[PDB]
Amino acid sequence: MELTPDQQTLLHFIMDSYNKQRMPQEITNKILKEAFSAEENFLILTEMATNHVQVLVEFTKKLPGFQTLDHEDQIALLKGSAVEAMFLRSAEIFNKKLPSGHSDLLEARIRNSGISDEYITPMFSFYKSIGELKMTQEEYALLTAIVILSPDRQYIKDREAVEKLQEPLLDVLQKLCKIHQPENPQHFACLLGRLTELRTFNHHHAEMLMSWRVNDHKFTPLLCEIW
Amino acid sequence: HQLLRYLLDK
Ligand SMILES: CC(=O)Nc1cccc(N(C(=O)c2ccc(Cl)cc2)[C@H](C(=O)NC2CCCCC2)C2CCCCC2)c1
Repeated sequence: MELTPDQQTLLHFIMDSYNKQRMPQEITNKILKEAFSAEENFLILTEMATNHVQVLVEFTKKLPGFQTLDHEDQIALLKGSAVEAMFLRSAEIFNKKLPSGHSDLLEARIRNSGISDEYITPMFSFYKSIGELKMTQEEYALLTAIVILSPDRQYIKDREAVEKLQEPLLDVLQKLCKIHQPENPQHFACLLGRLTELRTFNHHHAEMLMSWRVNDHKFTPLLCEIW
Repeated sequence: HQLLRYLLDK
């Protein structure tokens, strides 16, 4: 069995925009050079958060049919998925894109940025669970697209339009699971398990931001005003 | 919404 020419086309358009994504060198150099203070470590994570927002929007814009949606629903989808997409991209950066030494330094910085263990521990737990799945680039790109095109996010006026965009991505991901892992019929179910685990980070994240409202060091108006 | 609107409409 194989993907139909239309499914190959759809996957190609998703792979192309996903492969364009790159963590800039200036952020990488900072992980290596900057002071190990809570303020400097937090400033590095602020740079990573702002980079993710820019990368997420450029990726989403190139998703087949995204620009055909009503403008307000495009905003609602980006707002509702930004946090879940951050954890997915972060998992990939930590487990595949960053060299062993650089990731160990990034983890050191995260664990010393002034953020409570309550908001650090589930994050590293998720990275380990994702890494266990030995996910391909195709699976990372499709999951990211499925998370963004979730028709159940708040403040979407035309959910059916979004359903029509997400359903063919789920068919493609299941077909890729049946093609590349035929001896493991539960591989698709393992990928859906990551979707449900990602949703729990929204309440953890919102709780984390709400607690910074009486803090002068951690309060970042650019990201806080939206999320 | 201003930042997202700008990045989306660029
Ligand atoms: C539970 C949780 O979110 N933990 C937890 C721990 C450490 C850093 C973070 N953050 C990261 O960006 C981040 C950075 C690097 C990695 Cl490898 C993982 C995550 C914060 C964040 O949530 N950014 C969101 C991005 C998408 C739009 C809504 C804001 C960020 C907020 C602004 C000030 C600095 C920190 C988050």
